[PDB]
Amino acid sequence: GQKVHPIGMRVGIIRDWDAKWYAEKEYAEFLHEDLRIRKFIATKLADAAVSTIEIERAANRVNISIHTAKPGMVIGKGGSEVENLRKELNKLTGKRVHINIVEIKKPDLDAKLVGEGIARQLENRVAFRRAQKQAIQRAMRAGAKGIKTQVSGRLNGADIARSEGYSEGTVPLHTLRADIDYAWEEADTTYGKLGVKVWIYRGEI
RNA sequence: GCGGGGUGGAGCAGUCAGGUAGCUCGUCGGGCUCAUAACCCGAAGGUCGUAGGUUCAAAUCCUGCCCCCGCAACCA
RNA sequence: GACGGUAUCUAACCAGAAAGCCACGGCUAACUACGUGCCAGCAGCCGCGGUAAUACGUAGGUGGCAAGCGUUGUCCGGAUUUAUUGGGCGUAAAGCGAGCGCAGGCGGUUUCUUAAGUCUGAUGUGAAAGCCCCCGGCUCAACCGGGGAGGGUCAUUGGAAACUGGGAGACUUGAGUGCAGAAGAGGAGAGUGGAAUUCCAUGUGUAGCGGUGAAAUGCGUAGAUAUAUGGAGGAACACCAGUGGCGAAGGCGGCUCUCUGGUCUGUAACUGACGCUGAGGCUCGAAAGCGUGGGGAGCAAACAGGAUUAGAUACCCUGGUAGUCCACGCCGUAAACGAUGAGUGCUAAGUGUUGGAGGGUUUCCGCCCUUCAGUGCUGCAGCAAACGCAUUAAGCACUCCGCCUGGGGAGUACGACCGCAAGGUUGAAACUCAAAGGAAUUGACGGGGGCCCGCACAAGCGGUGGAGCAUGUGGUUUAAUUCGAAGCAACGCGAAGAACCUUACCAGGUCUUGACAUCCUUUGACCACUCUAGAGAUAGAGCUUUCCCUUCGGGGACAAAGUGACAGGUGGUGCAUGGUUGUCGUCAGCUCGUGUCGUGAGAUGUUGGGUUAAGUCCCGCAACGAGCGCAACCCUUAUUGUUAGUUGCCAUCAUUUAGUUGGGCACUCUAGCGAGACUGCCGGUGACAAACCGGAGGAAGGUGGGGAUGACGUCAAAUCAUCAUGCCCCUUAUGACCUGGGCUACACACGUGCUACAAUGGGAAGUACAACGAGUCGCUAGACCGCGAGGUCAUGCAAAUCUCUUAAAGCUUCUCUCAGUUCGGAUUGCAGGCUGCAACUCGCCUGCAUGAAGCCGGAAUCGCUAGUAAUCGCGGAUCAGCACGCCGCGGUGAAUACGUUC
RNA sequence: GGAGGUAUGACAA
Ligand SMILES: [K+]
Ligand SMILES: [K+]
Ligand SMILES: [K+]
Ligand SMILES: [K+]
Ligand SMILES: [K+]
Ligand SMILES: [K+]
Ligand SMILES: [K+]
Ligand SMILES: [K+]
Ligand SMILES: [K+]
Ligand SMILES: [K+]
Ligand SMILES: [K+]
Ligand SMILES: [K+]
Ligand SMILES: [K+]
Ligand SMILES: [K+]
Ligand SMILES: [K+]
Ligand SMILES: [K+]
Ligand SMILES: [K+]
Ligand SMILES: [K+]
Ligand SMILES: [K+]
Ligand SMILES: [K+]
Ligand SMILES: [K+]
Ligand SMILES: [K+]
Ligand SMILES: [Mg+2]
Ligand SMILES: [Mg+2]
Ligand SMILES: [Mg+2]
Ligand SMILES: [Mg+2]
Ligand SMILES: [Mg+2]
Ligand SMILES: [Mg+2]
Ligand SMILES: [Mg+2]
Ligand SMILES: [Mg+2]
Ligand SMILES: [Mg+2]
Ligand SMILES: [Mg+2]
Ligand SMILES: [Mg+2]
Ligand SMILES: [Mg+2]
Ligand SMILES: [Mg+2]
Ligand SMILES: [Mg+2]
Ligand SMILES: [Mg+2]
Ligand SMILES: [Mg+2]
Ligand SMILES: [Mg+2]
Ligand SMILES: [Mg+2]
Ligand SMILES: [Mg+2]
Ligand SMILES: [Mg+2]
Ligand SMILES: [Mg+2]
Ligand SMILES: [Mg+2]
Ligand SMILES: [Mg+2]
Ligand SMILES: [Mg+2]
Ligand SMILES: [Mg+2]
Repeated sequence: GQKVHPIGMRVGIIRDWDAKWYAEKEYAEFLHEDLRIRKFIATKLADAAVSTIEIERAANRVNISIHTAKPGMVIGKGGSEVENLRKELNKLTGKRVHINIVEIKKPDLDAKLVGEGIARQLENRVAFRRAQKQAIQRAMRAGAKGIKTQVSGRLNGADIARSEGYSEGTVPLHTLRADIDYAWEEADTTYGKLGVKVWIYRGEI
């Protein structure tokens, strides 16, 4: 049967909102501005390993914390790339945008980054078992208490879609205290979308 | 010409011996069933072939008429 | 010298004239594109082809072979698939139903002899050519030549004597006889005994009896059933009785007698291999059946009637003929079964029991030991596909016999023999299939079993099904009635808001780089607005017409036009998909690692004894651990310490109409931090455990209540219409704009709801107590007008401050008086209120008027186990307006649970 | 614990 979103289950229990601002009359406007900001960043830095976007609002200002495993690539030489990003975002939003980059130590423990890697490899027609196996190995080396991965769709162009998954360690989705990260990524192939799901259980809080 | 029959869709009662239109199957609707059958609950369907008489009253009695069925319509 | 100017040799010239066939899914070496779409077609078998075909056709490649390649035909092989080499017959095909036996096959020990078999030598022959071995010739090879070898169940002849056979003896172990014993439903014949049934006779006696799931038929007042005494006759032999006995098998059970077979144990007197098997034959052979003649109680095909059933030529009931019985004679078949031919020898044990024998005891009885022949059970070695067999082999061996060779057709057809007949014995083919089959494994299932749980049933309360209306659906209708959902798990569902928009549908009016994108574009404003026509989209005029920098060349930001790439599909496929969700179900399960077991699929763990809500825990266990689940961590609710004390609270005080004001936060309250509940403690039960029962304390006790949380998976479940997306289709149209209409239709069927049918009520008046939530052009106070819906002015509040908001049931009085009503409030007329550009299609609401069905609802069916059902309101999401739906809140507040058969 | 006797359900997927 279906399962609650692993993150949504824990938001407000041990995980916090990414959109870290408060507003009453401008709630809808700020929320949609944030969504457009997130979409724009996703398009812009697609090649960079951008995972989490934390948005804070201070009056007309907007502070944006971007976590990435390639801070140099995001920054550019002498901050050229981050500065170009700021100007484009200022045009987009209509207000001062301050950007703060964060280094994602241990990229192997980020659900979105691991899932993105598997999706990229599938697009390149790597064996799905190989992609998932090496992802699990890297995660365990990084020190995840457990990891779980799943790929669904027309695997290897088969006419009947199915789901193939692997896991290692412990991933107790029902234990609320457990710090379990999750992310869903899609790989666009010749036969259509393949869904990639990654659960990463770190040290519980 | 001799008989037998026309009563709900079908098969039948009732008719002699006037008072009250039924039985079996069927049809329609709803149930039961995963579904169908069976089963269960409701409902419809004829003014008794037809026209006249008799009667207080006719599916029932009388007369005619029309349909349907079997038989006969000629023998040395 | 026919061949013949032939072979051959020499010299000149030229890569120039000289490579196809089949195959490429697996078997099988060889792979991709199109086209195709269960069509065309391929194919030796498996099998390919249903819109993404390495299997079809073409193409490009690749593999095999090559002047050949492939197809068909036929033979051998593979085929151990006729097994001499070299198979089998318990359950896969296969042991005749059993025995008696002629011929035949085979045969115990040993002395001598013989030399038929057997072994061996010599000789003769087994032509030549051809295979094979050496050696040669053609340029090689093919081919040719020379010399050898081989090839016989060969003939003659010489040897050997182990084995088989013959001949002459000997032997006693096998076989049989004698002698002494043992048991027995062995057979045949003639008698005979008791219980019971039925019938007959006679008493008593009265209204039933009998029978089924329930009934009926039937018997009975012409006296039944019952009951008592008798009589008749038939069949079978209770207790004993026992994997007990006996028989070759079929089979044989009261008792007695007569006739009669076999078996077993001793003994070692006798014979001295006389034995085993045994085609064909012969004999015997359950039950049913057949002929002749008897007999006939009970039972009982057929048959009759009563039931059951949709039907019931059956199961059930009441009767009942043949038959069952006897004699004689046929028949000759059975799952005639241990589904296992007979004989013989050999290969651990343990333990019953039948019939014996010997011994050591024991006074006897009896106990112990040994031993033979049966008969069971358990179990090594060994065997087996496995199940299993295992001194009573399916083990190890030898002899003889019967029998099997894929399934069906078929034990059929024809023929023959036998039979009175029924039929039996013998026994094919055409044709057709790629399976049939045995054992075991995992699931699923069972009108199998055991143990359990859930508002599953039971116990209860209230409903739906009946009526009106709201609402969804089917059906029908329509220009359209947009699309999706179809048992549980579709149908107050997507839709948390269809007059317009929404809107995807229809009619009509319209447009074509397009309503919306990115890229090139240019002599830059775009818009916006006024007027005109239009239903509007739109068009036709006027109207105004751009920002940002740099050094000034321009550029960048933005329109807008031109232009082509392109856009755009709520077009299709949820049987190509991602994502999301339903569902079993919050049920306790689902699995993995290592190890071990099994030939193997698999198994174990996860099972078992307890225990739990739980695969929860404990214990035991070839299992030891682990993971996803379970539980916990989380939210809310139930008590409370403390920090805080306004916008909240008011006890202490004084004042106000007012918690008002002052004053204080004490209380409540609010919300952070904590405390608290852990079977923690006590008693009893329990395997010293888990745990279970009870107790104390406490606000709360065993998960306190509730929520969130939904394992691996299941239904090609749902969604291409949230979104995204492979492939397919449309592209001046399936795309886009506008007006109107539709989605709201209405002979009918269903689901879900609301309102009722009244007195536990209707109406009137008075009076009291909540909670969750919402609020800026929004909640709206207060006042005034209005019968009312509402309207006017106007106030506070971005809110624990103000408002929505004095909640309704409730309680107290009055009235109605059982009435289709003073119930009911549908439909309808008129008149209004709002919201909105607009209320006809088609909104909600108000007043007056009208006053529908409805008198508690068939078959059937639903929810709920406590602050629950029932009932009463209040808020909110969507939202200009519009809910009987949904989400949430509080008020009042029960009945019942014996119990798990269904 | 074991052993001999006493109503229906096209076809493919
Ligand atoms: K092939
Ligand atoms: K053989
Ligand atoms: K036999
Ligand atoms: K000889
Ligand atoms: K005897
Ligand atoms: K007879
Ligand atoms: K037998
Ligand atoms: K014995
Ligand atoms: K055949
Ligand atoms: K009702
Ligand atoms: K209803
Ligand atoms: K689906
Ligand atoms: K799906
Ligand atoms: K294992
Ligand atoms: K507190
Ligand atoms: K779509
Ligand atoms: K699509
Ligand atoms: K329906
Ligand atoms: K309703
Ligand atoms: K009253
Ligand atoms: K309207
Ligand atoms: K509203
Ligand atoms: Mg190959
Ligand atoms: Mg081909
Ligand atoms: Mg052969
Ligand atoms: Mg068999
Ligand atoms: Mg057999
Ligand atoms: Mg007989
Ligand atoms: Mg009978
Ligand atoms: Mg036979
Ligand atoms: Mg024995
Ligand atoms: Mg009940
Ligand atoms: Mg109703
Ligand atoms: Mg509902
Ligand atoms: Mg519309
Ligand atoms: Mg329109
Ligand atoms: Mg299990
Ligand atoms: Mg567990
Ligand atoms: Mg265990
Ligand atoms: Mg849990
Ligand atoms: Mg489907
Ligand atoms: Mg569908
Ligand atoms: Mg589409
Ligand atoms: Mg509708
Ligand atoms: Mg009444
Ligand atoms: Mg319950
Ligand atoms: Mg309530």
